[PDB]
Formats: sequence, C-alpha cells, structure tokens
Amino acid sequence: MTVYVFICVMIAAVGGLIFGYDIGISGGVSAMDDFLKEFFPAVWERKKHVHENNYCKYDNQFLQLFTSSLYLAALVASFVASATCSKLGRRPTMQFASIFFLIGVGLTAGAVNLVMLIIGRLFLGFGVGFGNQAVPLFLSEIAPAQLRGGLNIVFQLMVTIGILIANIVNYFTATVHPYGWRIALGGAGIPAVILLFGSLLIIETPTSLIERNKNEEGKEALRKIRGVDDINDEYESIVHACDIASQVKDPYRKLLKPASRPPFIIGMLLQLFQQFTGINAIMFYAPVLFQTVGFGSDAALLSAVITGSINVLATFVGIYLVDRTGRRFLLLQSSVHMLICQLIIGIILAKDLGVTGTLGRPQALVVVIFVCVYVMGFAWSWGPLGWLIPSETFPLETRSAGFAVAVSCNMFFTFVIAQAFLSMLCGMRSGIFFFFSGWIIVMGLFAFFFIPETKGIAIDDMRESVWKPHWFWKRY
Ligand SMILES: CC(C)CCC[C@@H](C)[C@H]1CC[C@H]2[C@@H]3CC=C4C[C@@H](OC(=O)CCC(=O)O)CC[C@]4(C)[C@H]3CC[C@]12C
Ligand SMILES: CC(C)CCC[C@@H](C)[C@H]1CC[C@H]2[C@@H]3CC=C4C[C@@H](OC(=O)CCC(=O)O)CC[C@]4(C)[C@H]3CC[C@]12C
Ligand SMILES: CC(C)CCC[C@@H](C)[C@H]1CC[C@H]2[C@@H]3CC=C4C[C@@H](OC(=O)CCC(=O)O)CC[C@]4(C)[C@H]3CC[C@]12C
Ligand SMILES: OC[C@H]1O[C@@H](O)[C@H](O)[C@@H](O)[C@@H]1O
Repeated sequence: MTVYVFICVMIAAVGGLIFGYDIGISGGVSAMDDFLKEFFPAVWERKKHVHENNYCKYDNQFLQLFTSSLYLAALVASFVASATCSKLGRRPTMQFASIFFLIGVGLTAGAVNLVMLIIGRLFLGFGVGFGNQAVPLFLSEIAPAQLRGGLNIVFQLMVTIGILIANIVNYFTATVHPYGWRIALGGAGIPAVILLFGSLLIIETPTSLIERNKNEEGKEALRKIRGVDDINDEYESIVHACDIASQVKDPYRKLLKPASRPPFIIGMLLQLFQQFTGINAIMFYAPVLFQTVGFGSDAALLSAVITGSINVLATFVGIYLVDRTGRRFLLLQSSVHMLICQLIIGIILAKDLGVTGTLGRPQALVVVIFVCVYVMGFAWSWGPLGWLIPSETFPLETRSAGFAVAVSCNMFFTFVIAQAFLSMLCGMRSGIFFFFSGWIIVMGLFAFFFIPETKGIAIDDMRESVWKPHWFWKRY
C-alpha cells in the first residue's frame, strides 16, 4: 500500500521487462542484413545465395557469441552479486545493475567494433546477473506475506512481454537498412533509465540493515514499509535468521547437507531441463530457423512476433492454470505436449528439407503452427514453475542461497544452448529437435517419479507431507 512497497513491485516489473527485451532483441538483430554487413561479413556473403548451404549458413562461433555473451557474463556476475548484496546491501547492487545496463546499451547500439559490441553485451550481462539476484531479495524482504508466489508469476510474465515488444521493435527496424539494428538495440535504454531512477528511490531492506547495524538503521526502515506501528513482533523473525552466526559462516555446507538435499536436486535439475527443452531455439534463433525453412527476411521476423504473442497469452492463462491445477500435472502434460511438436518439426524437416532447397507452403505453415504450440506448451509449465518451485520448496534457512545457485546455473545452461545451437544445427541437419525430444522424455519420467505436487503446502509442512511419504526422498 505504501510508496515503498509499490516501488518494490515496480522495480521488479521493469527488471523483468528489460530481461525479456534482451532475450527478444538478439534474435531479430542477428537475422537482419544490416547487422551482418558491419560485423560478420563471412556469413553475410552466404546469405547472398538463394538457398545454398542450409543449416550451416549461420554456423559461426562469434555470431553465437553475440547472443551468449550476456548469459556467460550473467553466470560470472551472479556470484559477485551474491557476495555484493551480503556486503553492501540490496540498493547498491540494484544501482550497479542499472549502471551496467546503461553502459551496455550505449556500447551495443553505437557499436563500431565487434570487440566493442561483445563488450557491450558483456556489460548487459553484468547488469542482468546483478538484477536477477537483487530482485528476489527485494521481493522476499519488503513485500508482505501471501505475496511470494504472486510476485514470481508477475516477474515471469514481464519477461514474455519484453520478448514480444523486442520482436515488434526488430520487425519494424528490419526494413530500416542504414541503421536499423542500432534503433533496435537502443530500445533497452528506456527501462534502464526507469530502473536507475527506481533503484535510487528504494532503500535497503531491514534484513540487510540488521546484518551490520541491527536496528541502528533498519528499525525505522521497516516502519516505512508498512504504516502499522506493530513492528516489534514482525522483527522477531528477522533477528532469528542472522542469529546463527556460526551456521551462516559456511553457507555452502547447508545445501550439501541432507536437510536441503531434496529441494536442491529438484531446483537445479529444473534449470537443466527447462533449458534443454529447446525453447531458446525460438527465443534466440527463430528468424534464423524460419529463413532456413524458406520464408525470407521479413517473413521470418514477422513469424517471430506471432510466436511471441502465443508466448504471452499462454503465460497469462498459465498463471490461472497453476492456481487451478497442481504443481505436478502441468509438468507431466508439458513433456507430451512438447515431444509432439519437436518430433513433427524434426520428422518433416528430415525428409522435405535437404542441404539446398525450401519447404512448400503447407510444410511452411506446419512448421510455424507446431512451433507456436510448442512455445505455448512451455509457457504454462516449465517457464513459470521452473522458478516458482525453488521459491517455495527450500526451507527458511536455505531459501536465498538455494535460489541464488538456481539463477546462476540457469544462466550457465542458457549460455550453453545459445552458444551451441547453430553448431549443432550444422553438425546434425535435423537432429537438434530429436536431441531435445530425448531430454523432454527424461523430463517426463523425472517429473512423474521425483517431483511431487506442492500446491498449497507451507514451508514447515514440506518436510511432513511432501518428502516423508515420497519413495525416493529419504534424506532425513
Ligand atoms: C493462446 C492459447 C494459449 C490460449 C489458451 C486457451 C485454451 C488453451 C483453452 C482451451 C480449454 C480452456 C480451459 C477449459 C476450462 C476451463 C475451466 C474454467 O472454469 C470456469 O469457467 C468455472 C467458473 C470459474 O471458477 O471461473 C476456467 C478456464 C478453463 C481452465 C479454460 C482456460 C482456457 C483453455 C485452456
Ligand atoms: C491442441 C492444442 C490446442 C493444444 C492443446 C493444449 C491445451 C488446449 C490443453 C492441454 C491440457 C488441457 C487441460 C487439462 C486439464 C484441465 C483441468 C480442468 O479444469 C480446471 O482446470 C478447473 C479446475 C479443476 O481441475 O476442477 C479442465 C480444463 C483443463 C485446464 C484442460 C484445458 C485444455 C488443456 C489446457
Ligand atoms: C494442433 C493439433 C494438430 C494437435 C496438437 C497436439 C498437442 C499440442 C496436444 C494434442 C494432444 C494433447 C495431449 C493428449 C493427451 C494428454 C493426456 C492428459 O492426461 C495426462 O497427461 C495423464 C494424466 C496426468 O498426467 O495427470 C493431459 C493432456 C495431454 C498431455 C494433451 C495435452 C495437449 C496435447 C499435447
Ligand atoms: O520464456 C522463455 C524464457 O524462460 C526463462 O525461464 C528462461 O530462463 C529463458 O532461457 C527463456 O528464454
């Protein structure tokens, strides 16, 4: 209700929007010809051919470096963020994140050198690695109870919205031949300015302030969050978190202990699976894929917007599906849902698309319809729940660190997919989709045997009615 709580919500919404923009803009810019004329002339000549050398037209490690630099940087900067928060506060790290995005935007949009372009992407990666670590800490230490899951779904919606608007910007700036990609990459500056002026107005959480000056500065800070004077009883739980100084000296061992083993294994593998489903094909190289199908320069970027629209609608209804069905059902249904689309796309590509040539109109419509359905399968299952499950399964002692490691490893696997998708496409002509399909199959089995339904179960009830009656979680 107060200004500080709503600022806390706004900073999270904008920080998701910027992350979605950086996911969606790299696909459109890469496929444009203006960008390839100024950074990658080797693959630029290969687009001059009508339909020669399919699947290997864009096989270039530095072209993929343009996409995966941000996520490598985020993986490196995630640990730095995890330390910098606990040393300085949740406000300075957000300020540094805004500064890093603002530096990266000017570097990328006004890039004159390939080294400079990759460095700008790397600075954007620093900013996003800091933000995706400070934002959960704001949301978990300012917003009141019963609003932990409601904020996670809003955050995971903002990324889809950012992807959609990034596709729109790319589609409109693709036609602009003199400086199109520069306009496309300058659009990330607006949410960065908003983040900068939002991170200046927000003050550090009382949990962070009590870590160094207990109630010397955080006592009034907690009163500003909520206008009720009944603070003293709410405080008594914040003190207990940092009471155990000897236990928090080595936070690394608590995750390895059997107390937090069950939610750790679920949390980490969820990041491994949700990235090895193969959605980053569509979020990063969708126009690149559509051009090999045989659509053309505008047709590919125009289909990308359609798939993004599907993503947004499926996410908006996925928030209701999560509230009406259990946490298990959606991940079981999704594996089948995604397996079908990947097999259909792969099977018809293996026969109708060779090393030179183009699919016919019905085949072209099929590969688009089923990829849209593929994305909608992921938007209501692994997208949101891959972050929602670790935000509730970990116990109070290992919630912050347990989620920090999840974000970091997620960034690592994203980097793997983004750096090797086109290399895999060249080496395996149509085996990328079957390679992803095998992962989806093991996802289905892992979900059916090792993830339970945790719908409406409190943290203290996780160890009684979730992992006690489970056949495999015996870590007690
Ligand atoms: C672009 C795509 C992703 C749009 C998704 C819409 C569809 C996939 C439809 C087809 C079946 C629909 C579902 C069929 C039945 C219901 C029950 C329905 O319940 C009621 O209307 C009961 C009254 C109430 O409690 O609100 C709520 C919507 C829901 C989940 C529907 C939600 C939208 C669904 C999934
Ligand atoms: C063929 C294309 C369009 C893709 C098909 C995917 C969806 C249209 C399907 C996949 C699983 C289906 C869901 C499976 C289970 C349910 C639960 C059920 O009702 C509720 O969710 C309300 C609460 C309750 O369970 O009582 C019936 C609708 C719904 C959402 C189904 C609606 C249609 C869904 C989303
Ligand atoms: C668009 C046309 C050409 C075909 C679309 C294919 C799929 C995207 C659709 C149709 C087949 C559907 C599936 C058919 C059967 C089931 C089983 C049904 O029940 C179970 O999965 C078992 C019970 C449980 O797991 O809880 C859940 C919905 C699901 C996965 C459906 C989800 C939506 C799917 C994958
Ligand atoms: O919605 C798609 C996005 O979902 C996120 O959870 C993943 O981290 C991204 O790699 C992915 O592009």
